[PDB]
Amino acid sequence: EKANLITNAKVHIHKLNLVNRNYTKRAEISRKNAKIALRRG
Amino acid sequence: ELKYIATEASPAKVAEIAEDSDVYVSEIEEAADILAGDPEIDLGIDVTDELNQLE
Repeated sequence: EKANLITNAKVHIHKLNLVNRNYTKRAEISRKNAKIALRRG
Repeated sequence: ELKYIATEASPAKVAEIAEDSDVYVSEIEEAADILAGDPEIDLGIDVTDELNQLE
C-alpha cells in the first residue's frame, strides 16, 4: 500500500515530534535542579 | 485487609496509570493545535495591499 507507505512515514513524523516535546520538558527540569544544587552549594 | 488494599493500591500500579494518562494528555492537546493549523494558509494566500487606497 504505497499510499499507506507514504502515509506511514507521515505518521512516524508525529511520533518523533511527540518525544521531542517530552525530552524538552525534562531538559528544563534538569536545569532547575542544577540551579537549586548550585544554591545548595 | 491491609494486604488486600495494598494489593490494589500498589505503588507499582499507581505510578503506571499516572504516567499513562500524562502521555495521552499531551498527545490529545497537541493534536488540537494541528487541528488549528490553517492560520498559516490564511496569513499566506492573502497579502492584499491595494485596500490601503480603500482605507
